[PDB]
Amino acid sequence: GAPWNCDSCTFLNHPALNRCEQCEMPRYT
Amino acid sequence: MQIFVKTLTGKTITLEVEPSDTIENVKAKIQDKEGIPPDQQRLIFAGKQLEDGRTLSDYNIQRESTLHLVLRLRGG
Amino acid sequence: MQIFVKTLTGKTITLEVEPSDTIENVKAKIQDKEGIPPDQQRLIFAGKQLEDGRTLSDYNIQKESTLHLVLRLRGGD
Ligand SMILES: [Zn+2]
Repeated sequence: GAPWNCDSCTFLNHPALNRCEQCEMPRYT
Repeated sequence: MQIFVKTLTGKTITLEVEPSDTIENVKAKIQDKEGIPPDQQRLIFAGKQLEDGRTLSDYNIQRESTLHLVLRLRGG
Repeated sequence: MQIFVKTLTGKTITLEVEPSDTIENVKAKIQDKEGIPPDQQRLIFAGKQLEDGRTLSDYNIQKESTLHLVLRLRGGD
């Protein structure tokens, strides 16, 4: 799917990643 | 102008800045408040990691914006 | 120059690369060290997939940067 913003730090992450590249938070809760 | 810097632990740092301030200048202001060396700081805004060398204006960071502070191990 | 790659297992490996090494050479080093064929590698840095025909400096990858390895596809060129 689409690049996604981390809920915590806003980093715009690649859709192939399940955790934020910057702060390691999971995409969903 | 004022901007805000939010830590991952949910604290908000208030900073006095100008659009012409570099990202390094902003990190120095965060060091003044938080004791964190600039080399241990990553700033994120509107999805992007802010690069040393550029200015707030380079990223269209306006008054009252919130940046996010993410810590890193100092690069060797 | 040392860079880090977060591998499929969650371990991290270190690579010794040229400061402007080609992405293809980086994938070749990952194949040798981790065993993944370059065709099956997808490398992510700063939210971006790394492309063959580019170099590390095209992505502002510097010493002790961390790349993330993911299975190709389903991106996936
Ligand atoms: Zn994050």
